[PDB]
Amino acid sequence: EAPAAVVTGAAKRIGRAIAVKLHQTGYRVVIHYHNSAEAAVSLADELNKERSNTAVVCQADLTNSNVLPASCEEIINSCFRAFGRCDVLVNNASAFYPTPLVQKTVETQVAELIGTNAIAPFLLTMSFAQRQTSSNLSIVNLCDAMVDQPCMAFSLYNMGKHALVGLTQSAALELAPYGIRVNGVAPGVSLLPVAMGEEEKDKWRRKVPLGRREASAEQIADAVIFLVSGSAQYITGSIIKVDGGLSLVHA
Amino acid sequence: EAPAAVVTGAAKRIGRAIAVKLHQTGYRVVIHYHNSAEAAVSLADELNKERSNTAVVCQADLTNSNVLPASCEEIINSCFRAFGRCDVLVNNASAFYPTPLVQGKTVETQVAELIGTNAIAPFLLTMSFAQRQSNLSIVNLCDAMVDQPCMAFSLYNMGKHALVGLTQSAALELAPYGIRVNGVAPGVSLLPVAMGEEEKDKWRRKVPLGRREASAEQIADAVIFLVSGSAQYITGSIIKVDGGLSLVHA
Amino acid sequence: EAPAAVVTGAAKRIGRAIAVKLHQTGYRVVIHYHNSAEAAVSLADELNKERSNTAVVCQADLTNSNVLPASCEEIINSCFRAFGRCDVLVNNASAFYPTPLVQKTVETQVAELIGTNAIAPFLLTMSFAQRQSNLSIVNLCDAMVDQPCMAFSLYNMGKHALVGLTQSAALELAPYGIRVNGVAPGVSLLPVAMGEEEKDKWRRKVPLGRREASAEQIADAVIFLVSGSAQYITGSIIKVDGGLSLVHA
Amino acid sequence: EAPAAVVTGAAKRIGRAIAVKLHQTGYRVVIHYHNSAEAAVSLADELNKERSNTAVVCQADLTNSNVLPASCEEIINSCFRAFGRCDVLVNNASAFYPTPLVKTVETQVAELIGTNAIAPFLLTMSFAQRQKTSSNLSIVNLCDAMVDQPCMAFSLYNMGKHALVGLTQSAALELAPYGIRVNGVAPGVSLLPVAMGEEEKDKWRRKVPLGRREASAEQIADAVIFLVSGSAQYITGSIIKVDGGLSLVHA
Ligand SMILES: NC(=O)C1=CN([C@@H]2O[C@H](COP(=O)(O)OP(=O)(O)OC[C@H]3O[C@@H](n4cnc5c(N)ncnc54)[C@H](OP(=O)(O)O)[C@@H]3O)[C@@H](O)[C@H]2O)C=CC1
Ligand SMILES: NC(=O)C1=CN([C@@H]2O[C@H](COP(=O)(O)OP(=O)(O)OC[C@H]3O[C@@H](n4cnc5c(N)ncnc54)[C@H](OP(=O)(O)O)[C@@H]3O)[C@@H](O)[C@H]2O)C=CC1
Ligand SMILES: NC(=O)C1=CN([C@@H]2O[C@H](COP(=O)(O)OP(=O)(O)OC[C@H]3O[C@@H](n4cnc5c(N)ncnc54)[C@H](OP(=O)(O)O)[C@@H]3O)[C@@H](O)[C@H]2O)C=CC1
Ligand SMILES: NC(=O)C1=CN([C@@H]2O[C@H](COP(=O)(O)OP(=O)(O)OC[C@H]3O[C@@H](n4cnc5c(N)ncnc54)[C@H](OP(=O)(O)O)[C@@H]3O)[C@@H](O)[C@H]2O)C=CC1
Ligand SMILES: Nc1cc(N)nc(N)n1
Ligand SMILES: Nc1cc(N)nc(N)n1
Ligand SMILES: Nc1cc(N)nc(N)n1
Ligand SMILES: Nc1cc(N)nc(N)n1
Repeated sequence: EAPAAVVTGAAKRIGRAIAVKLHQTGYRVVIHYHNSAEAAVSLADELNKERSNTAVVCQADLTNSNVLPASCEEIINSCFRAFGRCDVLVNNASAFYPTPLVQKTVETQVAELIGTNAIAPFLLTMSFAQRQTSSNLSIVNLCDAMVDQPCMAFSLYNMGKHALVGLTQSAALELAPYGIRVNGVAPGVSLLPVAMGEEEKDKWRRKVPLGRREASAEQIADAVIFLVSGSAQYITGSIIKVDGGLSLVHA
Repeated sequence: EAPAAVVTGAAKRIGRAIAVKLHQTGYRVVIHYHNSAEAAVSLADELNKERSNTAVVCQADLTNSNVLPASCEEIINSCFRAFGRCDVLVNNASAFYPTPLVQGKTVETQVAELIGTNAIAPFLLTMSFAQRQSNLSIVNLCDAMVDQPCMAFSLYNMGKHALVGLTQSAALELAPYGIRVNGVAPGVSLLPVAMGEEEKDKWRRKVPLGRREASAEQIADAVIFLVSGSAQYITGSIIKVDGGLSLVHA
Repeated sequence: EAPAAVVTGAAKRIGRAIAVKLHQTGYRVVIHYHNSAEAAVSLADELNKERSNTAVVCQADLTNSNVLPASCEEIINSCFRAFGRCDVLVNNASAFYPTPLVQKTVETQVAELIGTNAIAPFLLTMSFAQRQSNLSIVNLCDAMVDQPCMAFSLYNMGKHALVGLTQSAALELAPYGIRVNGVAPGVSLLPVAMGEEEKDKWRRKVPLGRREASAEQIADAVIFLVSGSAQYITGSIIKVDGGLSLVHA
Repeated sequence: EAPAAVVTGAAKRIGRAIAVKLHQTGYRVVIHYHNSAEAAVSLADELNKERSNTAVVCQADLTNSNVLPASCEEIINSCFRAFGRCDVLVNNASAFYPTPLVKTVETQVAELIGTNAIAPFLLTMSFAQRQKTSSNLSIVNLCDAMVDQPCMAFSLYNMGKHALVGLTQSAALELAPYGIRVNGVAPGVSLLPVAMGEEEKDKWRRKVPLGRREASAEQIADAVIFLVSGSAQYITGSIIKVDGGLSLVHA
């Protein structure tokens, strides 16, 4: 049978491009969403028109809470229910906003920023592993090429992305005996935030050495496709920067 | 007037050595503790006998919860109540235990303890310290092995990576206030009290520089340097104090 | 119409596997070699049998010396002479042996370990850029660069210098459309001279599979980085190490 | 009996400040110099006025060449002949100028890779060969906090400074059994060229989060003094950034 993948935050932007490219590669896909039901279903409709019964949607809030472990177990379960297997987990869903150190409650911001970017990937990783040859099992975490030169006033976001690097490495070591590889893709500037102004976006584009433009979502997805492929069978614990050289540029 | 410091998890082991060395350098200290009340009170008594009214204790659970922000605000308030200022914060308190990915505490309690103590509480204490504000600095106790982690310690490792992120992000953001933010990263220092001697010696034998763990004082010496005037231009730096351990391959 | 690639130290082992996989991908290839003339000519014969006029050999010593720039210029020139273009450079050739700090001359060790692993890549990069679509350079790095083998100081210095070159050249050549990336093996093909017991010792250290990477696994990462699927990637070093660099002492 | 230190490139700027602070700490010093003989002698005379017979000069070109190993052996020998011991080596001397990818290039290699990396390596060999519980032996290499966000067109300089990181780590591992520690100090923006226009200096100063100014040579020297002290006796293989946060600043 075809392998199956879960992509979190898959209704739009980078997660959608990842789901599309996995599907084009021959995967059946679980399209996870929180608020974007109409977009999730629109994508599933598009993929199922290409190949019947090869895409399902799955709703969950990935904010940390007392119920997050059960939510994460249910996302993994949805893949096994639809497809009978779950070969690939892509932890793409992410909250992103500033949290100044000097003046939503701060503890809500913790639950969102550290929940979506680190704790939910951790719980999904546990559930994915618990449910596990010619198999090619792997997890890809969407990281951030600027983790070591962070945006001003983004402490909690940066802490969450750092925690995700730690998860990538710890899980790669711990799951290697099961043949599960765990890797990351770290975009620099890709699709800019919808809310961001045009002038601010051009400011970011101009800093990129390679072509003075942001990565398309498809360019990010290309690195994910490589890491889940048979061409990456010895690669685990690696984080591939896809940033056009941005992280190499000094202040 | 003498400067004052908050040290978290200061009743025993490395946090006590830090509080003692700060005290010996001339600081007044807040000795934070969670469960180790007798040890905390014993240390404050020793320091106060050395120079009166130079040490207080402050109790707090640093597990993450909706009241953790108020707890962290209260630890910093305790320093200002006792001493009228707060010059230095050392984020030392830490939970440390395995959380295997494949199979008493629920996973959400493990998250609240391992990520709370190692990362969120340092973050909220950093916010409270900065909000209340000369040689001001914060020192975070990091881990030199963050990129070659112990098997089955994923949540602990996530929390220490988050602490690196806080160290860098806060150094950038608080530099305009003249608050420096740095880290000290031990390799093997005081082994866990529950560990048997044979298992302790396994760890000792790994260390290139002398095949022994760091003393608590050796860790404290790096903290003392980073809060001193000899580190006035240093911010966002994490000093490994690991005897070469992190350079040793498999 | 076919693009062309230079691979250094391409007669045997990982460089051979990279030359073969590039050729299978559609590249014309310059097979650089130093001493392995028979193996180099054998490979070119094999590739030319598959598609005529798609492989040549090029001999050069990559030890540092005052004529190394000319030698590196000549390797790049050989690609233009044979194929009229040079799209890809793979810096694979490398000397590897211990240089203990406490007791060939040391100056020869420096010329060989720093020359092959760092200075020749730099001069090849210069000549590649000066002579100039999907242009790219791939440097073979070492995943163990921050947990070095005991008594391999000069080797480790050369591989750290190569990381520096990868990043510096990525920045400097980005405006010309040339991407510069690295692939960092952990343990791949073990040295021919190493005993079976030591080989097994290294294999047992690797989390993912308890075995070394095949040369083909390393080549597969090189293929990705030169491909259209990596056209926004520059300055990146991909570890291909089965988790080895994550394992504590 | 007083310990002794070799400082390379000690006639001016950072190396001068290191030599002065070591002398103030109680060390006898070898002031290595290449071209600045007048300044090296002037420093030796100042230090000897403070305490007789505590400073000597040693001239050597640290460009790589057939004779560089002999030169580096001589520098260490000079400390033993003057003072009967050599406790500390500070590899401070450094060439710094652009080498665009698009003086012969082999001269540039000899100067940039020889000063910044090969001479430190040969000095390290000579230091260790001479030592083959009051003792506190250590080497401090002057590294660069911006090594992973390099200046445009400085490839050979950056390669040399990355090689020096490798030396620091490799030598820490290998010399640990002899009780020799090996560490680094990595400045960001420190003493700028006096001839550099103040407009350009200000461009660099405004980049630095902590104080919007460059480090003094004394601030760099303070980190060296810590690393060679009794307070750093478990520290080996560590590189301390002294950069005011500059390396954390994104493009
Ligand atoms: N875009 C860029 O430039 C960069 C991206 N990255 C990383 O790449 C990945 C994708 O980035 P991008 O496409 O911009 O991401 P977005 O900011 O567009 O967020 C992706 C999705 O995450 C989901 N999400 C947000 N909060 C929650 C929550 N509480 N519960 C569940 N799902 C949630 C949302 O799904 P829904 O819409 O269904 O509510 C959202 O559509 C992320 O991990 C990001 O950090 C890293 C660096 C730069
Ligand atoms: N020891 C070592 O070898 C290493 C240490 N480090 C780091 O150095 C620092 C000191 O290490 P060490 O002395 O071994 O630390 P310990 O494990 O001894 O813990 C220090 C203190 O943390 C406090 N703590 C634990 N959980 C909580 C909580 N929920 N709320 C509040 N306080 C809490 C405890 O206070 P109480 O006793 O009052 O309950 C404890 O005494 C830590 O950050 C550690 O991660 C890093 C690498 C190795
Ligand atoms: N094998 C492994 O486990 C690992 C490999 N790597 C890196 O991967 C790359 C390939 O590794 P591997 O295949 O083992 O390499 P080898 O050790 O097999 O060397 C590759 C080739 O380099 C050439 N070479 C050596 N010295 C010189 C010189 N003075 N002038 C010119 N060429 C020279 C030789 O060519 P000839 O035979 O023609 O004389 C040799 O065949 C290297 O850069 C290596 O550092 C990194 C980590 C681990
Ligand atoms: N200044 C800064 O902002 C920064 C400095 N650093 C590092 O800190 C250290 C000190 O910096 P700084 O004081 O500015 O250094 P300088 O550029 O002033 O150079 C120091 C000395 O190196 C010596 N030197 C140069 N070339 C040779 C050679 N061929 N042979 C022997 N000695 C030579 C020269 O000695 P002489 O005058 O006797 O000929 C020179 O005075 C260096 O390693 C530097 O890379 C790192 C980052 C930034
Ligand atoms: N770094 C980013 C950017 C962005 N636009 N969205 C997320 N979730 N993370
Ligand atoms: N890394 C460690 C070791 C230890 N013994 N305790 C804590 N909190 N952290
Ligand atoms: N050149 C080489 C050969 C080899 N066998 N291993 C390494 N790291 N490099
Ligand atoms: N990084 C630098 C700056 C500078 N002025 N001199 C040297 N040798 N290195």
